[PDB]
Amino acid sequence: EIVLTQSPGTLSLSPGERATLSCRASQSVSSSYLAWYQQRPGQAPRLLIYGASSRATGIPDRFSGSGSGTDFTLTIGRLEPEDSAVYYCQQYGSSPWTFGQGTKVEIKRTVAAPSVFIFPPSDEQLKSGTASVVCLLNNFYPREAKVQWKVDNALQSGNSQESVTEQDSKDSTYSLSSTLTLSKADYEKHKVYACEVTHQGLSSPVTKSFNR
Amino acid sequence: SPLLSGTPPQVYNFKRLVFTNCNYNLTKLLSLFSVNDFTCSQISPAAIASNCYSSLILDYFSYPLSMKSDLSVSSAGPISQFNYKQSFSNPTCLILATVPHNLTTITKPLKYSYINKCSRLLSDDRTEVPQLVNANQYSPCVSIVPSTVWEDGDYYRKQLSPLEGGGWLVASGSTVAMTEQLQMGFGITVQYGTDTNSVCPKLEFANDTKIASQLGNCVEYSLYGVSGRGVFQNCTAVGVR
Amino acid sequence: QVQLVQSGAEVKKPGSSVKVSCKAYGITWVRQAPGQGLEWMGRIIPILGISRSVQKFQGRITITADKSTSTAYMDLSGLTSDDTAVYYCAREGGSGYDFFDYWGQGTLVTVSSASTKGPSVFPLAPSSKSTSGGTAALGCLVKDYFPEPVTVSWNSGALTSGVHTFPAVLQSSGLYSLSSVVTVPSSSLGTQTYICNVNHKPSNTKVDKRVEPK
Amino acid sequence: QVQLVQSGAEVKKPGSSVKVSCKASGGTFSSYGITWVRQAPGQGLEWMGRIIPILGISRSVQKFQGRITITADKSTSTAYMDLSGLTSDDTAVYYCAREGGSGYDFFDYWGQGTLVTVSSASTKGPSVFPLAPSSKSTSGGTAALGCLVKDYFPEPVTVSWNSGALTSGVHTFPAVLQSSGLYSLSSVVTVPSSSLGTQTYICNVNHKPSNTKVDKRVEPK
Repeated sequence: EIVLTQSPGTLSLSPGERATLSCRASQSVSSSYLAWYQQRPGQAPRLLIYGASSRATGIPDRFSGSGSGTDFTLTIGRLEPEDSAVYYCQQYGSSPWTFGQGTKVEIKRTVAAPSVFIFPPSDEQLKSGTASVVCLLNNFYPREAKVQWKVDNALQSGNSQESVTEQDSKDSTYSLSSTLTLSKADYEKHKVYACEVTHQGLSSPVTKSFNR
Repeated sequence: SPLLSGTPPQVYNFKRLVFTNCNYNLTKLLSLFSVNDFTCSQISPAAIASNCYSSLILDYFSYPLSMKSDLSVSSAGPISQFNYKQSFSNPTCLILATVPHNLTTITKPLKYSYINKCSRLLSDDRTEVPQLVNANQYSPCVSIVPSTVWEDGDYYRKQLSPLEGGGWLVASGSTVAMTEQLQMGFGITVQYGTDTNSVCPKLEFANDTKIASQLGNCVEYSLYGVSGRGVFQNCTAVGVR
Repeated sequence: QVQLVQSGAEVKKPGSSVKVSCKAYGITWVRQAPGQGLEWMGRIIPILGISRSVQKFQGRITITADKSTSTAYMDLSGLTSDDTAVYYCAREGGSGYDFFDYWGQGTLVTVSSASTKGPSVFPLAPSSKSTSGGTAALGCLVKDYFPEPVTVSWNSGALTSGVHTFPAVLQSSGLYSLSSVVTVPSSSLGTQTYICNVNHKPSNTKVDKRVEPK
Repeated sequence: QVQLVQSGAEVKKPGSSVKVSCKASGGTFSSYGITWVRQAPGQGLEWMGRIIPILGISRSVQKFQGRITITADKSTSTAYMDLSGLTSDDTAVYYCAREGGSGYDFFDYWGQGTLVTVSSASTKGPSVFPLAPSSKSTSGGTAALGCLVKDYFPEPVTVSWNSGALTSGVHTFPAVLQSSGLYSLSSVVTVPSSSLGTQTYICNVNHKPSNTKVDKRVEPK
């Protein structure tokens, strides 16, 4: 069992910039016995380099295996939006074989202004289940997008739950889906539901409107 | 001396030493290594100590005492089937010995290892045929296996050239914990010539049966192929030496 | 090239015996904890019949690979609740070359002694205000489903593009929900609006609904 | 236990000299006689001749006398039967079996067999026909795709599924004579995988007269 150090992880790398990944080994390992695996978000890992010397068949040669004995470096000659993935270095020199801590790779091409859509709940959920309130923030890239719910044009406590999808392989953009849970019975005085987004994209907090 | 030099190999990688025309002493081999277990097939162990044969074959490897039962021609154990086989037709004596602490210059392998299974796929997609080692032959599957198996569980695969047979050859490696004192297994496969026995027990002529101290006594003499009955007297050298 | 596929994700009580089946060299099993590095569990070769296990998972996992069956089966017995993880089966080159070229889709095993809830599809509620003609924003929401993962696809999975899927986020309640939204070129209904097929592997409940511009 | 192997099936003209070779693997011949048995297609077995390699003694059936010469070479450990001026009706599969003794004339082991054909016609190389896999089939329960061997004059072409003979789900249909002299037989396999399969290219075919091996990819149409 060899414990292995890894690069810090999330990094912002522009396209066309070389990316270097470090895989130091605490315990001595074979000079050419390391495997690099790249997994796309929600996708199984695929081997890139075997033995840290030659690329696997069907794998782009932009990723290069370098370094020996203790530190193994993976260098990518060109970066594309489809290069954004988690990379793990696995040492099979010592059994049990130990996978790397992994490093997330983020590719930023340009800042994208967010598009905000407000979804007003249908009467069908009033009959069964909780109608709730939902706010969509499509193309809000980068990941740092903040939405706060507004109820009846009055300040609302931040009890809302927000989920942000990982960047698309080609789009390289992040979309957010904030949701507010409110009691089905408690829908009387409140008339307007809105989500206010603060982001680098857009001139100012883009608030919204329900009425209906 | 060649058996003593170096480190003894694994049972599959056993080295072979063959003696055709020399006097042999079993006791000298027994003195070097204490014999934990002695067994022989087709001849008595006492008989093997002092009899002439056309040729003597000795196979030397490091084999632990615990798995001795597995390494038998009668046994169906995998170690006999995929590692070392001794020919049944010629009488075979099998000896398991443990190195003495006093003995020196015997290097010890990291751990004893054996080929768990040896097989060739007749058809790559769904057909596997087990291959049993032929008598001796230094193991056909040995080429994929390293001299000492790296792990208790190991997978080895290689592909034969097509035409022929273009079929994948696969081997497995298993290891056992090294004993504090090295244990070595020796296989002897003597064969007898119909009219000629080149190798004989030491020594062909006894030290007691010598001309010296028999002077003044009528004695039968067999010197260098000259046989006669005569009396020997010491005297000054005469004729060409 | 051999394609590698795995059994549907199964929710099991702790102390159960999950048999994850990797359908059709050697088969290696890797356990990845969520948001954690992958851990190798075992190396079983069907042709050899040999079995290898990691020291941590020893005597609790029985791994059987048969060449005649052509299917690799891993059985985990008395697994702890913390053991819940996504399990992947990876092809093994050999002891000389321990690298996995092909990986299975993966099976998520959950080990909580609670309750399993069938997926509930909340109203699409398409936005009254969206792009007038360029795009119309409509999404069917799946909520109140206890066990991951429910898979929701527009056009019965025909539409693999233009669909945004959001990972389930834990709320105060134990049950968690995820969101699926799609963009349609025709803002007013469009040629076909009957979509939103949903598949829940543990529940085995499939719900299909039609979107209406309100 | 000695495994018995025989020469590949040979097509001969009538009145030719045909030698069928029976061999023991490992080049080992014990004190066991070698005997020859003739089976006509859809007919009972017959005894043709007995040869012992150790003594060189040869005996033949009354019907086949002066036309059959049986020779067994002890050093070669191979037994050969020679038929001279054989009639067209003589065509049959020939089997070599092991004798036990004068009071033990029972055949413990039998050779794979050699088919001898005696027609003055023509020999045609096997023509593979489209697999034509059915468009409609069970959804993963089974898929039916079969490469067809057609227009081959001399038996027997051996067609093996998967290029290594797959025991599971293999169906072979006996050749039936066509109106033309050449005859055709059918090979089909069932695969659980809906598409591609373990191997894209399979269907090895071997014909003893042609000496040609053909492998074709299977495509789901």
